[PDB]
Amino acid sequence: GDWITPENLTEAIIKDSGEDTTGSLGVEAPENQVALATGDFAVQNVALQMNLNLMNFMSGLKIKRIRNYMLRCHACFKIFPLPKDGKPKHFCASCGGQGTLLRCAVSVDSRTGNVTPHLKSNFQWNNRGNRYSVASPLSKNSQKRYGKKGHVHSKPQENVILREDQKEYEKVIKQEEWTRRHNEKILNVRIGKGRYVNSSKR
Amino acid sequence: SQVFGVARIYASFNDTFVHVTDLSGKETIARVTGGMKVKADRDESSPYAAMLAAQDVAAKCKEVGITAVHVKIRATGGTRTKTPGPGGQAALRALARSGLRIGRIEDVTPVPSDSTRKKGGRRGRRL
Amino acid sequence: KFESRKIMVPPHRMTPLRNSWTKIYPPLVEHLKLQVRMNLKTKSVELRTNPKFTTDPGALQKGADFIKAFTLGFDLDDSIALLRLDDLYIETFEVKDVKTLTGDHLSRAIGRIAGKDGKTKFAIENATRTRIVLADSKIHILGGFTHIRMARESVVSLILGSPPGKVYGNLRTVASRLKE
Amino acid sequence: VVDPFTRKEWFDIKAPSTFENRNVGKTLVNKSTGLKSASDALKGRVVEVCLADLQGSEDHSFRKIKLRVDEVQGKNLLTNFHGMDFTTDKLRSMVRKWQTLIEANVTVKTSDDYVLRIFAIAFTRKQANQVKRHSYAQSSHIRAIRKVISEILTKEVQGSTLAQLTSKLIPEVINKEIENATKDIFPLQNIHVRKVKLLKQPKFDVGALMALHG
RNA sequence: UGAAAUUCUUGGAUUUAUUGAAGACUAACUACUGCGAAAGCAUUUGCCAAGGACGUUUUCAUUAAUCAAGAACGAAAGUUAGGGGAUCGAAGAUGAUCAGAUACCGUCGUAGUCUUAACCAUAAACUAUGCCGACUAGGGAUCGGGUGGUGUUUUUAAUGACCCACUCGGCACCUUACGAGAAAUCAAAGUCUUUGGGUUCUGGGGGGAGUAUGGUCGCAAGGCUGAAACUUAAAGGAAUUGAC
Ligand SMILES: [Zn+2]
Repeated sequence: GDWITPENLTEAIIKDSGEDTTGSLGVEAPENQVALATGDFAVQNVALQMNLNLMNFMSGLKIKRIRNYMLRCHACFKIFPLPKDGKPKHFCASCGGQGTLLRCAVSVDSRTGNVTPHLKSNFQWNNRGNRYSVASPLSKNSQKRYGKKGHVHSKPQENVILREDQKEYEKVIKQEEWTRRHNEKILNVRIGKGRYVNSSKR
Repeated sequence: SQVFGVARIYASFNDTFVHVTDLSGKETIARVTGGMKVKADRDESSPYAAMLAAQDVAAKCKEVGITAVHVKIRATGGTRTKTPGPGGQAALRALARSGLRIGRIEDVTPVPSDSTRKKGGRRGRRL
Repeated sequence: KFESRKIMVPPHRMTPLRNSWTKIYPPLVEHLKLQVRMNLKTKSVELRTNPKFTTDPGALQKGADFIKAFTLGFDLDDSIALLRLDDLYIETFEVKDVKTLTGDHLSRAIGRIAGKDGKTKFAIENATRTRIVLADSKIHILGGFTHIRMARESVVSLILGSPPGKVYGNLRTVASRLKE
Repeated sequence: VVDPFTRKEWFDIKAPSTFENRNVGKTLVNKSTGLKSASDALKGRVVEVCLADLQGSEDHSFRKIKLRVDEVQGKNLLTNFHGMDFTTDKLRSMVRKWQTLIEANVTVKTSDDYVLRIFAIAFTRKQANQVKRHSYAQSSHIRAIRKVISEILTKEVQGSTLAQLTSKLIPEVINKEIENATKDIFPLQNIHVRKVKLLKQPKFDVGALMALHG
C-alpha cells in the first residue's frame, strides 16, 4: 500500500472523495485567453464538450482527451453520470430496470464533443438469482398470515421493495440520510434479495 | 546494541506470571508473580497486581543490561480455556510503557489435536 | 527509532472495514500521531511509530487494541472507547469450555442467551455496563474488570440451562448493590 | 546472598553461511570453573529465531528457524540447522469455511543420512468465473493430489546435503513445483511446506560444521 | 473459591529448557452436506468382500405386496474370565460450615471408562407420524449419474476444473389450498356422510397397576405375557383475555 502520515493526511482525505490529486490521471492527449484547472471529472466532462479549455495544473498543458468511468444500463443502453458516493443506484431512471446499471469505461473528446464507451469483448453474463418464489398479497395463505389485529405498526407485515416509486422506498432513502447525520455528529439497509436468495438459510 | 531478551507471560485465572530469560530460554533473568505483590488471595488475579509485577521485572532487566524483549503470551490451554485473560493484557501494556523495546509478539497457548476428558462430569461446571 | 505492529482482519470483517475506512484513520493519525496504512496484499493493517513527533510509549498499544476490538466485531463507536478511556479489557470464551453439547442442544443454548428479539442480551448489557457479541459458539465481553466478571457469571448460568426468568431476578440484585 | 549475575559470562551466537546475516545475538552462562566446564552447558541449547531476521526481508516473517549449538571457539557459539515451523497466527489465517484442507507428510533420508519428517498443506480455490459458493473437491481427487505431493518430496530430499535442502526452502522453490504438477487435477492455493522436524542425525564430525562456517 | 481450609515447598514447589515412556482421542476444515435396515459412522496407506443411483435396441418371463410362527442385528449402564490401566470417576475416606447471584464447593480414589471370548435385549430406541401403489404443484439451490453447447481456462489435442440448457434419483427449502382439521398447523395429516386401491399392529373414562398369580427366557440384575375385588365425576387437548 502507501503510508498515510500526518503530513499527507489532507491529500489522502481528498483522494477518498474520488478527486484526482495527482493531475493528468487518465489524460490521453482566442488562443489560451482563458483556461480552467480542476481535478473533478464531473466538471471536466462539461468543460470538454462545450469546447472549454482545461489546464493540466500539474504540468501546464491543455487537455484534449480524457478517460474515466460512468454508469451504463445494459438493458436500454443509456449512459448516466457516476454519483459521488461512487456506486450504482438501484434503479435505472429511464427503463426502470432493477440492478441493471454497470460502471463503464468512457472517453471524451473536445474535437468531436461525443462520448464513447469501451466494452469488454468477451463478457460472460451471470444470471444467478434472477428468478425466485415470492408471496402474493391476495393468496389465502397471505390473508391468514396477515392476522386479526389489523395493521401491525411494529414488524409491519413487511412488503418487498420492487418499484422505484413504491412508497416504502421513499421512507428508506430519507431515513438513511437522517441516520447518517445523527451518527456522525454523535461520534464527533439493502433491497432486493441478492444472488443467493434460492439457497436455504438455517 | 539492543541485546534482546524474551519475556514469557503466563496468565490464568487465580494468578499471573511474568518471566524473562536468555534467548535460549535456559537461563532465567527475573520472575515475580502477582501473588508476590498483593495481600489477599482474591486479588492475585487482578489487573492491578499484574501491572506492579511487570514494573518490577522491567527494573531488574535494566540493571543486568537487557534493553529489548520479544514477548510470548500464553493461557492455560489443554482442556481448559485458550485465550489470555485481562490480567495478561495488563502486563503487556505495562511493559510497553516501561521503555524497553518490544520485538515480535506471539501467542503460544497449547491446543490439542484431540483431547483427553475434561474435568466436571456430564452436567458441566462453572468455569 | 522505529517500531510497528501488524494485525490481520478476517474475511467476514473485511467489507465493514472498507465501508468505515475513512472514519477510523483520522482519529489515529491526528490524536495519537501514529502513521498507518492498509496493506491489501495480505489483508492486514499496519501501525508504525515515528519517534520525532510522538508523545509517550502508550500510544502504540492503544492503537492496536482499538483495531483489535473492531475485528472481533464490536461496533465502531464501542471500539473508539479504547482510545479515550484507559482501563477497558476484553474477555472471551466458548460454550464448550462450560459444558459439552453438540447438536440442537448447541443451537438452543445460544438462542437462550440472545432471547426473543435480542431482549435478553440487551438486559445483561444494562445491568452490567458492558458490551457483548456472540460470534457463533464464541462470546466476547468488553468492559471494566469487575463488571466483566458480573456479566460472565450470568451468561454462564444460561448455558448451563437455567430458565431466563430466574436470571432476570438476579440482575435486579446486582444492580441494587452497585447503587449501595 | 550470591547475586549470581556477577558470576555470568556472555557469548555470541553465529548462524551458518546458508543465511544472509549471521550475528544472531547473545547468551550468558555462569563463569567456568575447573570443577565443571561451561562448554558442556553450551552444547545443545536450541535457539529459535524469526527467518525475517536472518534474511532481512519482512515477507519471510511468518516462518521460524531452530538452531542447535554444536561447537565453541573464541567466545563464539557455532550452530547448525535444526528445524522450521510456522507462526500460529498465520496458520489460523489460512483455515476458512467453504473449502477443503489437504495434508500430506513423508519421512525420508538425506544423502548425508539425516532422517527427517516433512509436512505439506494446500487448499482448494475457485476458478475466475465460478458462481457457486464453496469449491469442494471429491475424495477421488484428494487421493490423487496427496499421491503426487508425496512423490515430489521424496525426490527433493536425496539432495546432496542437508545444507542444499536449506537453500531450497528459503526461496520456497518447492512450492512452485507442486503447483505445476497438480495444475491438471484441481486448482489449489496457499501451497506451503508447513514444518520440518529432525528425527535422527549421523555421528558428529567437525569437518562438515566448519565448512558451513569459515 | 463467592470467601477459605485440607494439600505441595529452601532436600527448591509453581514457572523455564532438552529428551523419553504409556494409554486414550481424532480439534479447526464441519454445512439447513454424505453413507447405512436401525443402533450408528470423521488422521494416512494396503488387502478382502458387499451396496444404491445412473447408462443399456442384453437376458428370464409373473418369478410379486404385506405378514402369526420362527430368525439375524440392537446406544449407555450391568454380569463372568484373561489383558491393559494415561485421563475422568457411582462407592468410600477426608477439608469448610462462613456468606443468599456467584448456596454447592476442595483433595485423594475402588468398580468402571479401552480390548479379547461369552451373556443381557432395555431408551424421549422421536419425524412423538406402519409398509406397497396411483393422482392433485410450481420455482431454483445443493449431492450422485447421463446428454447437448459455434462456451471459458489448463495446452498447440483428449482429459480435468468452471459456465448455460435438459433429465433420472436423494437430504431439504420457498410459494400455492380445489382441500383437511378442535385448533396449533398439514405435499399429506389431501383425493371421507358425494363414506370401498392391497395388507399388518394397537385403543375403548380416571385410579387400583405394569401390581398379584401362572408360564417362559436369564448366572444374576431382570425381560416377555398379564388380571379382579374395590374406588371415583371427572382426568385430558388446543387456543383467548388478563387480577393482587
Ligand atoms: Zn435502463
